[PDB]
Order: sequence, then C-alpha cells, then structure tokens
Amino acid sequence: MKKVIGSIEFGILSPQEIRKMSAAEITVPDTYDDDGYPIEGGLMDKRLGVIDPGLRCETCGARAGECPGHFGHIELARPVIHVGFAKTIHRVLESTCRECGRIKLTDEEIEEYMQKFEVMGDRKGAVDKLIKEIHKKAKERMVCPHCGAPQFPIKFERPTIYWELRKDEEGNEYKHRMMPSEVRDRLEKIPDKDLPLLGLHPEKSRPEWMVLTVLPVPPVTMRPSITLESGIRAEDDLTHKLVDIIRINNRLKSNIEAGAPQLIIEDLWDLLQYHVTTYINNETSGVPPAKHKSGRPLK
Amino acid sequence: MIGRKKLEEHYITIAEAKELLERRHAEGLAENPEEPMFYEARVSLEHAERFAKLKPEQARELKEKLMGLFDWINERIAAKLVDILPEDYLDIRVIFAKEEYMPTPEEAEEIIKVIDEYRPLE
Amino acid sequence: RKNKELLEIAQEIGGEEAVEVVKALEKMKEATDEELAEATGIRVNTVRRILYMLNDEGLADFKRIRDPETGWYYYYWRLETKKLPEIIRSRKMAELKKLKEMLEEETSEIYYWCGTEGHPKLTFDEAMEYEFQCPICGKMLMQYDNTHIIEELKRRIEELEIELGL
Amino acid sequence: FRYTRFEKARIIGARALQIAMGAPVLIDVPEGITPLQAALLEFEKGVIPITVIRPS
Amino acid sequence: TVPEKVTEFNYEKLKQRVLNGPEKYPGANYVIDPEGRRIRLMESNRELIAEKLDIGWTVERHLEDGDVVLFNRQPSLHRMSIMAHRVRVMPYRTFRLNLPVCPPYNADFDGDEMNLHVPQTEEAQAEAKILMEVQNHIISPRYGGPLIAGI
Amino acid sequence: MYKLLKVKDVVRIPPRMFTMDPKEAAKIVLRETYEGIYDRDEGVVLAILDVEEISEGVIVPGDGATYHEAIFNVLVWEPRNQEVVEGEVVEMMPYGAFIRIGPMDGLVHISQLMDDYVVFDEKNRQFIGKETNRVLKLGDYVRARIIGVSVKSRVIRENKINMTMRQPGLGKFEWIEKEKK
Amino acid sequence: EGGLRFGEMERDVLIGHGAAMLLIERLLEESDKTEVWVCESCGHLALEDKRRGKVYCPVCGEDERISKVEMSYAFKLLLDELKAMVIRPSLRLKDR
Amino acid sequence: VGEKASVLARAAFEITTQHLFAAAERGEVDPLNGVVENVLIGQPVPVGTGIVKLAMSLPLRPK
Ligand SMILES: [Mg+2]
Ligand SMILES: [Zn+2]
Ligand SMILES: [Zn+2]
Ligand SMILES: [Zn+2]
Ligand SMILES: [Zn+2]
Repeated sequence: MKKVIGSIEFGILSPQEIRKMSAAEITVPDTYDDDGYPIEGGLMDKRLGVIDPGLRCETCGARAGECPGHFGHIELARPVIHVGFAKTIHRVLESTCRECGRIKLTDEEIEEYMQKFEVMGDRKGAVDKLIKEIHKKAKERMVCPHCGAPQFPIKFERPTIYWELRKDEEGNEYKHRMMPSEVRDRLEKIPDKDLPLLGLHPEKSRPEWMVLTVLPVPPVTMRPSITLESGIRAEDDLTHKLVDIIRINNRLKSNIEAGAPQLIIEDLWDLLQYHVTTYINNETSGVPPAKHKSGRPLK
Repeated sequence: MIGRKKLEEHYITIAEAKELLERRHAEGLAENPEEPMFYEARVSLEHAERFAKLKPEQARELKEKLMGLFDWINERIAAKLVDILPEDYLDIRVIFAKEEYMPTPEEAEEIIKVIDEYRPLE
Repeated sequence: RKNKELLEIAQEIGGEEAVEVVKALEKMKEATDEELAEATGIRVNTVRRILYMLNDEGLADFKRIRDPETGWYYYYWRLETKKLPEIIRSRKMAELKKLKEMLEEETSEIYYWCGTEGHPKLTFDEAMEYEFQCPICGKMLMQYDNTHIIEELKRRIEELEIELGL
Repeated sequence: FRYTRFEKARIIGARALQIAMGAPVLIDVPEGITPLQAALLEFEKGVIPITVIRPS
Repeated sequence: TVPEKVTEFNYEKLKQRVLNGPEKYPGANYVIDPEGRRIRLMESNRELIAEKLDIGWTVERHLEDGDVVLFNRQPSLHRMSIMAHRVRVMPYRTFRLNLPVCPPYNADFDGDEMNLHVPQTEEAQAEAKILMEVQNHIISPRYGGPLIAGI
Repeated sequence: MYKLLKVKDVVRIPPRMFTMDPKEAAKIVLRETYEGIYDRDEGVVLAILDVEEISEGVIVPGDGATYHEAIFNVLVWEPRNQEVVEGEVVEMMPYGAFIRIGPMDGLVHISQLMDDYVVFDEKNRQFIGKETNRVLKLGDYVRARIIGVSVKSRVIRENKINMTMRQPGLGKFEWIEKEKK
Repeated sequence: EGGLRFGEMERDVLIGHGAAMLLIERLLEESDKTEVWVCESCGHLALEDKRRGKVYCPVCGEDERISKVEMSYAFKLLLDELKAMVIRPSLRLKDR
Repeated sequence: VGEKASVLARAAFEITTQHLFAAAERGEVDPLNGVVENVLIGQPVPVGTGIVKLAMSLPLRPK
C-alpha cells in the first residue's frame, strides 16, 4: 500500500541468488537470423525480454511496449577471477595463513582491536588508516599461531596472475602459477568471525563470491538492435561480446571433457580470463580491446 | 500477515458464531446498493443452521467447565469437543486418534460425566 | 583400509580403470600422464580424464615442469591426502541432508498412481489437472500409494544417519 | 503558536488539495473562485483545523 | 492551460468555459473524466460534453487573470532570479515587466528574452504564491538593503 | 472451526466521508478490503465484527487523505491439517463427492470412503457398495477428517481441500450407529 | 518545438527558496513514473504473471508481504546496470 | 566532495569511480537524506517545506 524507498544496502551477488533470479540458461550463440521469424532458443526471447510483434514471453504475455526485461545466467564450467576486486584479493591472500583461517595475530591482539570498531562506525575516512596498519603488520610475518609456522612464501600480483616463491627441492624458488580454482578453495576456510577484522561482511559479501562462477546475462530490453540505413541490423555491442562468450564456452566444455591433450587447457583458460575482462571493462589495463570488425571499440 | 501484528486470538464454537453472522446479516440492510452478503458468507449461514446442537449461552458454560476439568485439555481441544458432542468412548477415540495423548477409559468417563449433562435429548 | 577407501571412490566414478590410476601414481610418487598410462595399459586420454575429477575433488596435485629443449610443459603429479575423513563426511552430510529433505517431503505428498508398468506416483496438484483419468496411457487413476516404501525409505535412511550423525 | 513561513505554505497547500476532492467548505461564497483562493480566505479567519506537530 | 478540478462553487463558471470551446479567449481545451481518459474538446462539437458536467471532473481552461506563474532570466546566478508573478493578459507579442523589477533579473531591454513556466498541481501552485512572490523579496540576503526600488 | 482475531492495521480514510465519526467511517472503508480473501497464514476472513479504538489522523505529502491506526476484531476460518470436521454432501459426481463443511467444500474420493468395494450407480447419482448394500447420495450428513490442503491463490474458489473417511467412526451418521453393535 | 532546459543551476535556485513540492513536479513528473513491487525481506524486484493475476518474488514464495514502490523509470534502469555486474542493490523500503 | 557523503553523492562527481565505487561494495549501507539522492529517486528533499509533518482530528462538524 504505497511505500517509499527507505534505504539501499549494497553488496555482492552470490552464485546461489543468481540461479533463482535467472529465468533461463542461455545456450545458443546466435542473434536473430534472418529477415523473418526472429525466434531462437538461446540469447533472444527465451523468456528474457520481448522486442518483436510476437506476444510470447514468460506466461505474462506483456507486449514489448512496457515490459521490464528479465535476467538470465550462464553456468561457467570453471571459476574466473573478477578483475574489479583483484587489488583487494591481494590484501586478503597475503594477510592470512593457508589451511588454518586465522589472521596471523594472537587472540589478545585481535581482542583489543575490536574496541576501535564501535567508536569509528560512521567515518569512512579514518577507518581506512586502521585497516592498512593491520594489513602492513600481517605482511611482514611468517609465524601463524595455529599451524606452528611452516615457512610461508610470499604472493605476487599484477595484472591478474598470482605466484608464490616457495621451496620444494632443497633451496629452489620456482614461480608456481596460480589458478582461480586454487585461490577460491583457499578463501572458503576463512571463518565468518574474521571478516569484520578485514574489510568484509558475513552475510552480504562473502570473499569466495569474488571468483565469478555464474555470469548474469542482461535482459533484451537493455540490448537494443539499432538499424543502419533501412534493412541492416547493426547488432548491439553487448550482444556480440556475449555471443563471443558462449562460442568459447561451448567449445570449452566439449574440448576438456572428451580428449585431454593438457596443452589446450592452458591457452583456453587465460583467453576466457582475457575475454571476461573486456566484458566488465573494455578500457582495462594490459588488455587489447576486443573490437568488432569495423575498428569501432565496443562500449 | 493480517496487519502489523496479531495481538489476541480466541477459539469460538460454531453455535455462538452463528449469532455474530446473523447480527452481521441484520446490518446491511442499507438499501443504497442493497448490499447483499457475498456468496461464501451466505453459504456459511445455511451450514450454521443445521449443526448448532446447543444454545449460545450454555456452550460458554461448558467451554469454561471443560477447561477446568484437566490440565491437558486446552481451549481448542475443549472447544472441539463442544462442536462434535461426543456420545461415548468411541467418539473420544476417533477425535484423539492422531493426538499426543490417548485418554484411558477411566479418565474419559470423567469427561463423559461432564458431557452427561447438556445432551439435547433428541 | 586407508589405502582401501581411496580406491573405492574413484571406482564409483571411473571404475576399474580408475582403480589402476590410483594404484599407479602411489607406486611412482612423481609421474606424468604417459608414465601412468604405460604402467597400467590404459590409453593416456582415459587415464587423464580420471585425474581431472580428482583434481576437482582436491585429492590430486601437480606442479608444472618446463621442458628446456622443446619449450613445453609436462606435469609431475603427487598426492595430497590430508583431507580424507572429512570429504567422506562433507559429501555424506549434505547428501543425507538431501535424504532428510526427501523423507520430510514424503509425509505430506504423493498419493495417486496410474495402474501401469510405468508412470505411477502422481501428485495431488497434477491429479486435479488430470481430472481423474490418465493423459499418458488413459487408465483410470487410483489412490493412496507407495505406503510401504515410504515406510521402507523411512527405514532405509534413518539408520544410515545414526552412523554419520556421530 | 505563531507559525513559521514554511509551515504556513504547507498548511494552505494541504488544505487546498482537500477542498478539490470534496471536503465541505465554510462560508466562502463569492462568485466562482479557484480551490487555492478558497483556502486563503478560510485561513485568514483562523479556522484551519490542521495543527503542526512540532519536533521537540 | 491549468487543470482546475470543479467542485461545487465554481461549477457555474467552468460550464461557460468548456462551452466556449478552444477558440474564444475564455475557453477550454481538454476535459478529464474521473477514469483518467482525456477527452479533447476540438472535433465538431462541445455541447454534449458541456451537459450535466457532474462534479469531480477536471477542465483545462486557458490562463485567466490571477493564476500564479514563475519567471526566469537564464543565467540563474543569484537566488532571486526566479520569482512568482501574477498573470495579466494584453494584446501584442512581448512580455511586459514592470520597471523596478529589473535589477533582480539583471535584465535590460534591448532584446533580452525570458521564459515563463506555469505550475499545475494544487499543492505546488499554492506553495509558489505564498513563498516566492515579489513583495517578500524587497530586501536582498546578500547585504542589508533594498534591491527592488527606483531606477 | 472458527476463530476470533483482534488485529491492528492502518486505514486510509478518503476525504469524501470526512464529515463522519472515524469509528463508523473507517469501518466501512476497512470492510471493503478484507471480506472474501484467503490469507495463507490464517485463512478466510468472513466479516469485520467491529472497530474498538482508532488513533489520530496523520497527513502525508502528496495524497491528501488521512492515515489512521485502527483496532478491530475479525472472524476467520482455518482448516488446519488433520482437524476433524463435519459437513453435508451437496454434490454428486461419478468419481467423488463434494461435501460443504463451511464456507468451502471438501472433496472425498470414492476409494477413501469405506472399507468395502463401492460401485457407482450410473442411472442415478449415488454410490452403492458391493458387500454391504449401503447407498450414499445427496443431502446426507457425514463426519470426515482433513488429509490435505492445497493453498494456491488468494481467491477462495481456487484453493482445494483433501479429506478422507476410511477410519472407524466416520461416514454417514446412520452407518456409524448400526455398526456400534 | 523546444525551449530551454532546467539543468544544474535551476535546481539549486529552487532549493534555496525551499520549494520542495514545486521541485519534484517540475523535474520528474513530466516524464514516466513506473510502479514496481518490492519484496520486504529479500530486496529484489518481484515478478508478475498475467492470465492468473498475481505477483511473486524469487526467494520467498508469496507468503511474504510484497509492497508497491513508485519510482522514476530512469532510476530503475540504473539498478539493472549494477545488477548486470556482481553488485546487489538491495532496496530496503521503510513504512509511511 | 571527495570525503565522506553518501555513495551516490560521489557517483555524479569525477567519473573515474570504478576503483572507489567498488570499494563501497564491501560492507556498507546508506539510508538517504542528502539532496541529490532524493532528487534522483523522486522523493521530497529534507530542506524547505519537506521538514514539516501535519496532524488533524476528524469529527469536523462544518458549522
Ligand atoms: Mg541584455
Ligand atoms: Zn515479461
Ligand atoms: Zn594455523
Ligand atoms: Zn496407467
Ligand atoms: Zn522475496
């Protein structure tokens, strides 16, 4: 009965949520096809949004004029690091100890920093000083209080690749590459009590959700197809790059599951990492802008 | 949810409820749209006419009396007994068949003795 | 025992082909996929598909080695088996939770059935939609149904949960 | 009880909108007058029943 | 035009307005039934609309002497550049502005153009006349002295 | 079985009845919002008994009407699971029988009536048992037990109740009496 | 058929007077206003269904009281852009 | 303008925001009560007339 907007609480979408708020799994990498009867089973109106003079939708009829678009999802075969959180992921990874889940601080030290969190609960500027001191103090240590210190290697960064200068033979310092699956399985161990001691929340923003497992698809209404002269359908940038995602995705599942020449997995993995980075931000750093065959960069 | 909060609820027998509907029926009686009671309300009235085994006031007296007979007889179960009007031990069996506790023949007869009054004699 | 249970789960996924894969890597302690294929006689593609599943369950490890003459990489696999009695639980905890959820559903649920050798056990929601005839075969719909197995499935799962409820 | 300028404007504004949708008018007779001008004469006689809840 | 929402005391006036049609000066352009569909008074007849009007409707009459209207010079530097005025209607094609109100707009008269917008909803209209009218702004908030005065 | 509810809600009183004491006034407005509606938690709201107390009015920017916090009494009907009810057979079908137990109807299928082989008399509208020659038709008084509730829509005509009588002491009242010896 | 615009400077002048009511009418109401049904304990925009005539939010199934919320069509599209990324814009409404 | 306000009160200032904007996505709220947030959403601003609340008893015999 006619309420108004009280507040807004930002956070991070969880994989669990994305599956219920999705209307259908997009699977057919194609656009319209062609000049008559434009109805497919993947990215276009598969209970997603209506734009043509055909009334079909998700049971509600509701013609293209005044019809809020519905979201979709894509079940990604492998985990994928989100580029936007990269810098923060570094602060998490090299400040805690692996296998335990502790913040590499004794209980006593942990206990007293709690009292600086209620006295500062409104001023965003002066809390950033206090987070970084914990950050800086944890980075210069090697003695966890719950694994007996077994010599903790140091992490690397920049732009999205990670390493750890370990020892394995007698004194070597090879650079073992890091895979998103590896990283993800290491963050789910960090208990919920420790997230306030970092820069996170226990319910709204879990750290493990930063590694994209399901990509939500924008609706049809937000992806319009502009026409050039009078018969040409100059497809939308969003649509093309999404189509590009499914074309590499579809070969990906079929190429690892059947034959396994191992080499393909290395090349294919980083390309997907490369490709998703452009979808989030085409003007990213260190990433060749994936343009359409005309020279015009995709926005 | 009905409203913000539910603050109080009470269990009512079918016989006593008939009067409230009849009172509500007597209102409206407003003639301007004539205001007929809607279908499901009209249906409930007819159903109420046939199953009222007791007088409105004497049902209250038994309802209070059944609550004070045993601690394990709450208001809903006692109100249900007034709606069914059990005649002997067999009716008590089928009502309490799916319940937590099954009354023994001894403790049932104490209840029966209370229900031995008020019986319509018809 | 400790050797035995690690061989049983891979048999549940791959089979006898996967039992030899786990037997082969424990023998050599560092191996490529070609070295594991020759010791058992299985093709190297069939061997390697089994190892990607154990990689996905956190039970197989590998560190890349640069071939200095050809410039390529070939993997040296090892084992990491410090997660054994918990994945035995942490699968079977939520899988018995899935078996909890089914038994809790079976109380207030499916009551009808078609009288054929196929398509029984209809819900009451579908029942009123069908208007008491079958749309699959056409037989007259019958009633209260599967009462023995909802007693039997109640008596199949409750004793499996006492073992793992500890 | 003397109103502030902002409270005065609001009261008139609220009262005027009620006068459009029904809500009987007091003695405000002359000749054809807009709903706004109706609220002005009623307020000039101090008969507006709307009281300002003061936050204190 | 402004919507008026006929109630009971201006019923007589509005009946004449909608009957006058869209051409003469004291006329009307639209009529809005309680359902919300706007009916345009143009096409071929306006008699059958101006029958029993039935209170609760809404007529959009032309601007008459006395409706509140704002006025803007555009660039809106100080606070005083938008002020509410009272409409008076005369034949020709320029806005007539009284001379002492031409320090606050910082206007001259060699072709400078001004715009005027008309608020509609009854709460908004009332609010404009009580709080922004010219007479409440003879003294300027910048310094303690009069701003609207003799030139 | 019925229930009496004392619930406080918020009522929007239109200005069109602004010259009338709030208790009667809010009562009419509130009444055309709840009658005829199935609230999934509690059930069929039959009728508003009365309005006990109503608070002061508050105006909100934009609407122009007046919001009040009222207190009223409601009469509801809840068919909770496995609750024993009594009703009257008001409809005959070749596959079941609709039994009005109140504001709604309760369907009991022919396979859950009695411990006996029941056949449908085609020429008439009745069920006849094989072994016992007991016949059940229109207008009979029965006693049954709720076995399932299907709460779909808010419309009373779209939710359906499932019951059964296949227990000792159920069925037509005349059968029960003949079986007691 | 166009005149001049009401951009940056024209909002700040009306605020100075204190005309809240006049402001809203001028800058938004002369566009489209779309009414959407928000879930109370979830925060995610619900979903209709014609032919049956009912609302339904994703996580909680009909039991939870969903409420109407009136907002500018421009702002609804802005939420979607955040929603297309991994950001969740939970709209926590508050009573009259 | 660079210091603390609400998150939306820096969204329409110096578009670069994709490093500082994602910062707020980790544990933060917002109620309202600015000026530009309320004008973007359609609510009455808290200055001016908006800061007054009315109340009125409803017998009203006209007389
Ligand atoms: Mg000039
Ligand atoms: Zn739709
Ligand atoms: Zn440790
Ligand atoms: Zn069958
Ligand atoms: Zn919800």
